[PDB]
Amino acid sequence: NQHLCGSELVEALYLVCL
Amino acid sequence: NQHLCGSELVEALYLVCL
Amino acid sequence: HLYPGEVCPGMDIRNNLTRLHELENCSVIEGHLQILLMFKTRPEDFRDLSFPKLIMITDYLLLFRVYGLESLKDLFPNLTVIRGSRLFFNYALVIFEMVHLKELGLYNLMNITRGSVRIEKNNELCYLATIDWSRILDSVEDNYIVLNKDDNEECGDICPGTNCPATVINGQFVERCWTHSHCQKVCPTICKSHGCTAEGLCCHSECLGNCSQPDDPTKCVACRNFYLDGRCVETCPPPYYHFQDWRCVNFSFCQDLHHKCKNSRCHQYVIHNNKCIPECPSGYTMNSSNLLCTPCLGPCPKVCHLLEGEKTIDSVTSAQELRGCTVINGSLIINIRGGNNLAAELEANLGLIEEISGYLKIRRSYALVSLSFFRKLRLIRGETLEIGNYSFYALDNQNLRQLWDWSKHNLTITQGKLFFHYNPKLCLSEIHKMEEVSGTKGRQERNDIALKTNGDQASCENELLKFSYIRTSFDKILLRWEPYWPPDFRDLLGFMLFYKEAPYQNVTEFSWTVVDIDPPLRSNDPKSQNHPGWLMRGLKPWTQYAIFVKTLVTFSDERRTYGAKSDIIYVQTDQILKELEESSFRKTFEDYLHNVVFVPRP
Amino acid sequence: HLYPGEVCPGMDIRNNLTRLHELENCSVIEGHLQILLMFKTRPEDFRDLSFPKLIMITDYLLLFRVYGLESLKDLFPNLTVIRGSRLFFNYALVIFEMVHLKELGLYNLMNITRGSVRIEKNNELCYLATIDWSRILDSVEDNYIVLNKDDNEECGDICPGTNCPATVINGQFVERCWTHSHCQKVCPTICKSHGCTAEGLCCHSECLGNCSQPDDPTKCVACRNFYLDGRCVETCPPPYYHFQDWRCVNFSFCQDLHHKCKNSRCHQYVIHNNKCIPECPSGYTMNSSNLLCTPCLGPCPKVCHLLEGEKTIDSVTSAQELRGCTVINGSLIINIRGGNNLAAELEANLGLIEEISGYLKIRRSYALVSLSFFRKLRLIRGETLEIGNYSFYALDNQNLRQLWDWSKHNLTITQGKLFFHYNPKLCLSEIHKMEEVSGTKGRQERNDIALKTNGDQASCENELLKFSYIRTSFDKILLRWEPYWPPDFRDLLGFMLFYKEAPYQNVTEFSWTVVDIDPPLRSNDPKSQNHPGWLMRGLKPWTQYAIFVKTLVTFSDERRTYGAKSDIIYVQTDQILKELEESSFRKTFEDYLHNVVFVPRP
Amino acid sequence: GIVEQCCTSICSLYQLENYCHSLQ
Amino acid sequence: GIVEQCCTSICSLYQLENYCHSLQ
Ligand SMILES: *[C@@H]1O[C@H](CO)[C@@H](O[C@@H]2O[C@H](CO)[C@@H](O)[C@H](O)[C@H]2NC(C)=O)[C@H](O)[C@H]1NC(C)=O
Ligand SMILES: *[C@@H]1O[C@H](CO)[C@@H](O[C@@H]2O[C@H](CO)[C@@H](O)[C@H](O)[C@H]2NC(C)=O)[C@H](O)[C@H]1NC(C)=O
Ligand SMILES: *[C@@H]1O[C@H](CO)[C@@H](O)[C@H](O)[C@H]1NC(C)=O
Ligand SMILES: *[C@@H]1O[C@H](CO)[C@@H](O)[C@H](O)[C@H]1NC(C)=O
Ligand SMILES: *[C@@H]1O[C@H](CO)[C@@H](O)[C@H](O)[C@H]1NC(C)=O
Ligand SMILES: *[C@@H]1O[C@H](CO)[C@@H](O)[C@H](O)[C@H]1NC(C)=O
Ligand SMILES: *[C@@H]1O[C@H](CO)[C@@H](O)[C@H](O)[C@H]1NC(C)=O
Ligand SMILES: *[C@@H]1O[C@H](CO)[C@@H](O)[C@H](O)[C@H]1NC(C)=O
Ligand SMILES: *[C@@H]1O[C@H](CO)[C@@H](O)[C@H](O)[C@H]1NC(C)=O
Ligand SMILES: *[C@@H]1O[C@H](CO)[C@@H](O)[C@H](O)[C@H]1NC(C)=O
Ligand SMILES: *[C@@H]1O[C@H](CO)[C@@H](O)[C@H](O)[C@H]1NC(C)=O
Ligand SMILES: *[C@@H]1O[C@H](CO)[C@@H](O)[C@H](O)[C@H]1NC(C)=O
Ligand SMILES: *[C@@H]1O[C@H](CO)[C@@H](O)[C@H](O)[C@H]1NC(C)=O
Ligand SMILES: *[C@@H]1O[C@H](CO)[C@@H](O)[C@H](O)[C@H]1NC(C)=O
Repeated sequence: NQHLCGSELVEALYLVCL
Repeated sequence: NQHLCGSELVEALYLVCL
Repeated sequence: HLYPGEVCPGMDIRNNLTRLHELENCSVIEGHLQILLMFKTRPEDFRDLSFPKLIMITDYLLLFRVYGLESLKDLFPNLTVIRGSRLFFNYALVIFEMVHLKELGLYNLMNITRGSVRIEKNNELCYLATIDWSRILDSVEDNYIVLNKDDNEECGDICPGTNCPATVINGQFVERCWTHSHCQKVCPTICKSHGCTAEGLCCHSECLGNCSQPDDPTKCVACRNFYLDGRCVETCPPPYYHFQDWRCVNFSFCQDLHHKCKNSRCHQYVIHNNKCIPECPSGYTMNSSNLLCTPCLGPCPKVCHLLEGEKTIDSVTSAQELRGCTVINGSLIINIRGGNNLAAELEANLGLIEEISGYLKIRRSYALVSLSFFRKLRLIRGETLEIGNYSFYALDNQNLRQLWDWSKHNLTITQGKLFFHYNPKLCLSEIHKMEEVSGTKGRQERNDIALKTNGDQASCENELLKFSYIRTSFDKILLRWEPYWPPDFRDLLGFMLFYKEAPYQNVTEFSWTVVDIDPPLRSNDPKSQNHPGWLMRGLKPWTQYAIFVKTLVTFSDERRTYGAKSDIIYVQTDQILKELEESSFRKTFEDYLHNVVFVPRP
Repeated sequence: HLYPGEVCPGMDIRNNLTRLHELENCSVIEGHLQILLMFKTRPEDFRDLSFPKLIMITDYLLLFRVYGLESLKDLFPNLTVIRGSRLFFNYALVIFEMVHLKELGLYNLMNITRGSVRIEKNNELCYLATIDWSRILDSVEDNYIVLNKDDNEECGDICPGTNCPATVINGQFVERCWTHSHCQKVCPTICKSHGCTAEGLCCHSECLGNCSQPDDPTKCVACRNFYLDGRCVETCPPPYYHFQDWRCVNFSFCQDLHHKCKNSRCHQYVIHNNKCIPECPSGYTMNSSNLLCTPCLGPCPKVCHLLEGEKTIDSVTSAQELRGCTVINGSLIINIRGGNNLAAELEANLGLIEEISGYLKIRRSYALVSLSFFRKLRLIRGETLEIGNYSFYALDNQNLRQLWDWSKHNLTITQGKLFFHYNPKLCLSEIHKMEEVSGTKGRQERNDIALKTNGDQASCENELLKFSYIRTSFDKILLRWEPYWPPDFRDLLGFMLFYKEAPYQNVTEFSWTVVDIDPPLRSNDPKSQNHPGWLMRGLKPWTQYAIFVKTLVTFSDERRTYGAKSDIIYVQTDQILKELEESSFRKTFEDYLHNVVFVPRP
Repeated sequence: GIVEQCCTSICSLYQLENYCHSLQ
Repeated sequence: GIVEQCCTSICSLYQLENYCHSLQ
């Protein structure tokens, strides 16, 4: 649990949405 | 008529008071 | 035979490719093309599909985080022009961090009518330093190529030879190349943008980018002006009407659109000035039957009702929705982040609004030079203020120097205060003039407008020191001025003369070697008063000098600090706070002595 | 046989000389001597009169604008010591712009117990650079010789020779001279101030300045300690009581003084601790009969009722009236103008006050290092606030760094707010600690405490970067740290390493050559993360270095800006806002793209 | 405002699953 | 406050004649 932000949101949503 | 101030007050009062 | 296809609405394409090749039958797109995030695609299913029928995109093209996209050479091989009717954060072609894009390969791209390009964060992109960006964009100041592979490693680009003309943009022919197998057609400059059919032949003015025949408005891939029945034409001849900046439609089309949006659910598409405008402009109304916006008696103003009474403006995309309306039913928090002077677009879009029923907040908008954007703003109400009950907020606008021109601009700020603290290049004179003209209804309290940390970047001492005597012969420069004395002569520390070796006639305010001269003697008589001046040492014959003098005085909190600055004249030829503290200490002790010794009659 | 004369009260002498020679019969003055403005006197009526009986002045001596005063050699030929019981704007000897004073000529002056000297604006004064100011004043930091004739022209002083010892004060024997006919007696330093009778003979400890015999407390011109019946004695033996720091009086004297002031009109002169103090101190009361201040049941605090509920403090003269009382029935606007650390005197006088029934305003008090003056302040009420309803005002105290020590100091600010805007060397951590401890009852609104222009002079990033790897062999310095990431990793522009050639072990915070290093890669894994570091070029063997690293980050308004700074460690041997704007623009566009692309379920 | 929700503040698993539409 | 009255503001002849006590 941390502030994802930046290039980390677009590659964190990928894991959550899959 | 002007702002006397400084060294001018101590030598303006002298003339007014005399 | 131009445009052999249908007309595609704006499209979002996420996840997989079936919709991307739903784009087979498409010669023009009326909206935006967004090839958005696709993850399960690899660089082997991008070879069979190709769309050579796409000619132009009306709004913009955005590509964001799609893998396996080796090149756009086959995807968009006939994309000629991208217009700028609607942008995406003042950018008409956005290429974000999508990877695996070795080359751009838009060899058929020739012009972008409005907008810029923001190709960035491409980790494996080459063939980018040779793209034109001089014949495709005519407004190259917002181009933002920063973080591509060309700025991290060396790609060693090659280019089709024997043989494709390089052009000078910095002082040398380098390349004007698109990819390893294609270059870009540059043609004689005698025609700005009219089409060149592989030789020196400028086509008719009614053709944009490319043409195939000699002058023939009916034979070219794209139209600069409106398009009508297979021919590129000027303003639509009757009985045809304008439509979306690029079509000439007939009355039945707008009837059908209005009937569809009036009942099914919408940009009513009314007709005002032979244009099928989505909504009637200010001062006109729609009655019935014939789609016309007749002038309204009892002037009707167009309003832009905000979503929840608050709006932040940061680009032209956000400012474009506030177009055509004169009354804002909310507040504006305009915040232009960046180093570009976004002035023309804001003036064109955000310029007709007259009443702001809220607060005009100005956040950290760098590179904002003036507030002439609201050239028709006459009333800033105060129904919905902010915390602190301010009606005009102004944070650190670093490049803000001049507000509304108070010689020809009105204002009626009502039920609110002002907020001017940390604008470096602004000056207190403009703020006080705004106060006098507007007539603020709040009468802001102390420390609402910062007295001192609000003008310490530009010299606006609002006074002139006329030069009296100048005599320069071979090495000595002699100066004599008219003496200046503030209300308290003890506050004048002296004059700070400036001079710089410059034989050039365009010299501005503050290199600039500084000297200090003591103040003259307070003779209190109509004498010469020593005419302070100075005699600088060091000069060579036959040179020009630039000189201007500023007065150094102590700061006074309960007063606008006095000062003076002579105009920058040109000679033809031939430990900064400790001193202030010491002067203030001298003044303090002298005042204490006078107060103690001098008392009235008991 | 010392003090062959009466005891003179304090005197104001304006206009003419008849009162100046009302001072014939006077061996000691209990007050102040002020030879104030005299205009109708010329340098020929100042020769016949002389006052060789004056030995000491208890408070100070002020001379202001008297003409014809050629010298003080005959006027005060026996003035030995000037005490500092009561000062005149923290100066025990003031000499203002009075003219025609060729020389000082106070050859008999030997010590000033408390205070300083402010000889200034004397247009015709010589023999000033040779006066001692080392054996007369023991507190030489406020001496203010600035604008005398010695700093404008050359006087070419002479001095009695053959022959009067010069002493080293800057590294060379120059002179320690008083005038053309007299020098000052310097005597062996084995005794600090006990008297030397023209040879090497230190008299008894109960003698100040000068003595005429060997050790004999009853034979010397002045007493260091209290004086009793022609003998210089310690604390007054019974039944004698202390009086005004220099006398031993008997009970009848204080009875007579009390009876005179109780009915005629007055500093009641009560007896507390064998001292005939003007008023009983806090916690004691006067009942009747025997003059004694017995302790009071139901603790009685001493209050200092202000003139109109407001007071400005600028020197020790103004702060001395607030002595001995614990409750202030007004407000304090302490404003120390100057470049001196007036701390001990303010602590001694303005230190016992516990309750301020008003506002504690701090104006432009330069050279104020801390607020430990009110070491017993536990309650700042809010009955009488200022404009804006602030209870703690704090203007640009340039040298203010540390407020009340919040580890051992209480506070109960009630009904008021705070005001901390433009204190350069202060830090926001101290202000927030003050907020937590005091528990402000006003809950100040936005922009009451400046977030950013309040700590940009001292590094207080409130974090440490522990060094990990150091390896220095002959020319290369290698650094490895523990990586630091703010909550948003995009705000970190990098680290700004500092290093300076210094083989000396006392190195403080910010010569200091600056380098910039790019931030590491956000691996998001427990890897090395490249341990940013740096490898500086240029080194010679056998030297010491001082290094400390600061983090450069973008400013965030709605947050205390994060940061980090390593401790200053020592190696043993062997275009600043444009980048911020560009980084903020990058962040803004990326945020806009994420907001537009990423939307929830419709 | 996903940047508003997952950067300045803390966003849980459910909210990310809600934003999953933007990838699907 | 004579500095208050004759420096920051403007003081007339009567007020100076009033302050004449300080010299007499
Ligand atoms: C791209 O095409 C346009 C279309 O004519 C060229 O001219 C601009 O047209 C717009 C209106 O669509 C005007 O607002 C501009 O002022 C025009 N610019 C001119 C005349 O210089 C534009 O020049 C073309 N750009 C390039 C790089 O060829
Ligand atoms: C001047 O005389 C005093 C009297 O003893 C000397 O000593 C100072 O005495 C005061 C109390 O009156 C103390 O507060 C100081 O701390 C004393 N200073 C010392 C002991 O150094 C003082 O030294 C004399 N000054 C000179 C220059 O001789
Ligand atoms: C493509 O994505 C859509 C959802 O956008 C999904 O319904 C469809 O099954 C996908 N097709 C393939 C072949 O994965
Ligand atoms: C394109 O048009 C042809 C002919 O009408 C048709 O067979 C084909 O399905 C169309 N494709 C699309 C994507 O509309
Ligand atoms: C211009 O258009 C013609 C006809 O479509 C085409 O053959 C030619 O390659 C184009 N030239 C370019 C894109 O430079
Ligand atoms: C308007 O244009 C459409 C285009 O398909 C056509 O079908 C229609 O007949 C036209 N209407 C008139 C009145 O010409
Ligand atoms: C702001 O204005 C409103 C309406 O006039 C008032 O109710 C409120 O108290 C004001 N607040 C402040 C802080 O002035
Ligand atoms: C003020 O308003 C009038 C309209 O009544 C306008 O014509 C004029 O130019 C404005 N001038 C200023 C200085 O505001
Ligand atoms: C001296 O001054 C006083 C007033 O202070 C005055 O009464 C007296 O006449 C003056 N004496 C002379 C000789 O001027
Ligand atoms: C000084 O004392 C003598 C002798 O008592 C007396 O004659 C003279 O008037 C006194 N002078 C003063 C000024 O008191
Ligand atoms: C010290 O006092 C004696 C006795 O009054 C005097 O003769 C001598 O000149 C004095 N020495 C000085 C003032 O240096
Ligand atoms: C107190 O001292 C004074 C000094 O003149 C003296 O007259 C008086 O008699 C003394 N009182 C006592 C009780 O000794
Ligand atoms: C200050 O406080 C007083 C008393 O609480 C109140 O009457 C007054 O309105 C306040 N003024 C401001 C500006 O807060
Ligand atoms: C707080 O007050 C107590 C008295 O109750 C005192 O002893 C203590 O030292 C104070 N400490 C702080 C941190 O304020």
